[PDB]
Amino acid sequence: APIPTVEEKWRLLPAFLKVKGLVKQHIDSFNYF
Amino acid sequence: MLLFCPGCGNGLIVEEGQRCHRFSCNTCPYVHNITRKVTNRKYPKLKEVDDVLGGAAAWENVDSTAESCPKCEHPRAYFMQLQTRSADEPMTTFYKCCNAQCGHRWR
Amino acid sequence: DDPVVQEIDVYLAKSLAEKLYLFQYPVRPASMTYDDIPHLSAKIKPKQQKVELEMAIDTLNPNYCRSKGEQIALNVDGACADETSTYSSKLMDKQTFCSSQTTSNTSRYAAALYRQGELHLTPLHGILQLRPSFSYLDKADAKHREREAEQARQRRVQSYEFLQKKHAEEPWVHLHYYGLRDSRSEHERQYLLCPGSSGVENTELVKSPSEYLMMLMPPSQEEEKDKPVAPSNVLSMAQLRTLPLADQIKILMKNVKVMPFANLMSLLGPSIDSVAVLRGIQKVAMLVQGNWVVKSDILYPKDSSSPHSGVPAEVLCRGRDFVMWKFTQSRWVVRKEVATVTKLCAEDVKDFLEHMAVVRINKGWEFILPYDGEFIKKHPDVVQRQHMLWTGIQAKLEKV
Amino acid sequence: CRPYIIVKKQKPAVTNKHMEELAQGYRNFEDFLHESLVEYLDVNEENDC
Amino acid sequence: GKTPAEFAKLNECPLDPGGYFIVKGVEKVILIQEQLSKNRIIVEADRKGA
Ligand SMILES: [Zn+2]
Repeated sequence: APIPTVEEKWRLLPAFLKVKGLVKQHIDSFNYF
Repeated sequence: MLLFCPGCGNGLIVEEGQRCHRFSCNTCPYVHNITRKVTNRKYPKLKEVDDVLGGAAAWENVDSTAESCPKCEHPRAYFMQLQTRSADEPMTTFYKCCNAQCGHRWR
Repeated sequence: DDPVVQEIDVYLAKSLAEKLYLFQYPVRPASMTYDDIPHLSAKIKPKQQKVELEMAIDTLNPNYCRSKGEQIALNVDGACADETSTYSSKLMDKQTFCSSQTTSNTSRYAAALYRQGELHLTPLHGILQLRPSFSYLDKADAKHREREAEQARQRRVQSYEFLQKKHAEEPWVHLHYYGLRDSRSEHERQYLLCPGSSGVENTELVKSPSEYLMMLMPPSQEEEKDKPVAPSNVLSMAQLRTLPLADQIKILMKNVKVMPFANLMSLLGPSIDSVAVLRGIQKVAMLVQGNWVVKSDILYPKDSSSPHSGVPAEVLCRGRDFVMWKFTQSRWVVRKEVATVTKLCAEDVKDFLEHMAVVRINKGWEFILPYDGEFIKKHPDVVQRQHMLWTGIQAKLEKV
Repeated sequence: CRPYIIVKKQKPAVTNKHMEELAQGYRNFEDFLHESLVEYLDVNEENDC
Repeated sequence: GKTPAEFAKLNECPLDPGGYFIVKGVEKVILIQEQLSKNRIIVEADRKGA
C-alpha cells in the first residue's frame, strides 16, 4: 500500500532560513563574543 | 602464561639452587618448588625457512598422485603445498605451472 | 507484568551509621580469604581517614626461603643494633599494608544485609582500598645510603610535603582485631537487624512523582537575567504562565490576522474561561462576517512608518480601514482600482489584500474563509455593539 | 548539524495538520523542536541511526 | 532592525548580506577556519610502518 504523503514538508526550510541558516554563523558568533 | 607472587604481586622467575628447581620472587622470600610439569610456552620466533633445500633437491619425497591442468595438460608439474605463519593458523596450496613465455601459477 | 513472587520489604538500621566501613583488596582474589592467618597490629586516623595493617607471616614453612629472608633482614635492619628493628628476629616476621582513599563523598552508597522475608540497609561511613606496602625497600636504601655517608608569593599549598605535615598533625589510634572465627563477630552482627512492626506507613517520601522529577533535576537556571517581553516570535503553542492571558491574546492576534472564535478556545484550552476572553477580544479584534480580525493600529502603530519596499509614507491605517469596510459591505471585492479613492500606491493594495483576502481570476479578491454562525455563541449584544461602532467609524470615515 | 524529521514505527512525527498550522501561522519552526517532531543530528550521531 | 524605507536614507541596499567589516574603507571578510579535534586518542602508523 502507498504510504500517505506529507506534501508540504518543504515548508520547514523557509522557517529555518528565517531563524537560522545562511550568513548567520558570523553574526551569531560575533554577537556571542 | 605468567605468574605473580601471592605475597607481593610481582612476576615470578625460575631458578635452581638446591636439589629441585624453584619458582621465586625477587623482593620477598616466597617461593614454590616445582615437582611437576607445566605445558604452555611463549611461542618463540625464528624467520622464514624458504631455501632450506632450494633447487632440485633430494628425491626421497617423490609421490604418486597428482592433479592436472584445465587448459593444456602437459606432463610436468607434481604437487606441493605450504604454510602461513605459526603453530595455530592454516596451511595453503598453490598450483604453479611453467613451460615458457607465460606467467601461470594457480593458487 | 503483575508482581509475581518475593514481594519483600526493606528496612533501615541506624545502629552503625558512623560505625561502618567497607574494605577492599584489589590485589588479592576473593577466594583467598585473609581470615586464617593471625592478624597482629593495626593503626587508624579519624580525619583524612587512613589505616595501616600489620600481618603475620609464617617463617618455618618451606615456601619461606630462610636464607633470602636472612639476607633481606641484614639488608633492611642493623646487623646487631636491633633497638628499633622492623623485625624482632633476623628474618621477616611480618608484612604491612597501606590504605588509599577512593572518593570524598560516600552518601549514595549503602551496605545491605539480605534475609528471608526482610532486607536491612545501612549508610556507609567510608570506603577504602588496601595495597601491600613497599616502604621496606626504601628503608633498606636509606640504611645503605647512611652506611655510605619580602619572600616570594607562597606556593606551599600545592607542595606534597605540606600535605604530609598536615597529615602528620593527626595522631595515630590503635585497634584490637577480632576475626570472623570469633563469636564476637556474630555478637556485633546482631546490630544490623532493626526492630519494628513489619507493616508501617512511612511518614517521609511524601513527594509525588511530579515533585521528584524536577527535584532530582533542578532548573538549569535559578534566575534569568532578562525578562520574556515577547515582542517578536516566541513559543506561542505553550501558554506561557508568566504571560497574561490578555497579552497572550494580543500576541496571537499580532502573529496571525484572521480566525474564527472556535480556534481561540482550541488553542487557549478549556481551562481558560470562555466568557472573560471576550473582553480582550473586543479590545483587540473586531468580527467581520462573523470572523474576528485584528485592529489596524496593532499591526501599524502610529509611531511606525510604511515599512514595505514600495513608497515611504505616513502610517495610513485608514487604508486598511477602507478595505475592511468594503469587506463588511460586500462578501467580495472586485474593485481593482481602490487606489483611486485611497490615493495610495499599488503595492499597498496588494499588501493589504494579501493580509485580508485571496485572488480570484477575473473576479478580484474574495474572503479567505467561509461565513460562520456568529449567533451560535450567545452574544448578540457584542454583534450589535460592533454594528453601530462600525456605523460611527464609517460616518467619520466618509469625510475622506 | 542538520535537522531531520523523526520517525517512529514507520510513521513520521509531522502530519498535514502541523504543516497547515505552520503555513497559516499558528506556530513556527522552533515549536517543532520542543514537541519532538524534528531534531538536530550531528556527524558523529548520524553514524548511528 | 531598519525597514526598507529607512535604508534608502542610509545609502544601503536591503538585499545586502552583511557579516563583514569595514577597515580603512575596504570591505574585509574573516573566512571560516577548519581544523581537527582536540583531546583524542589518534592511532596511526609511522613512516617506517610501526
Ligand atoms: Zn616479592
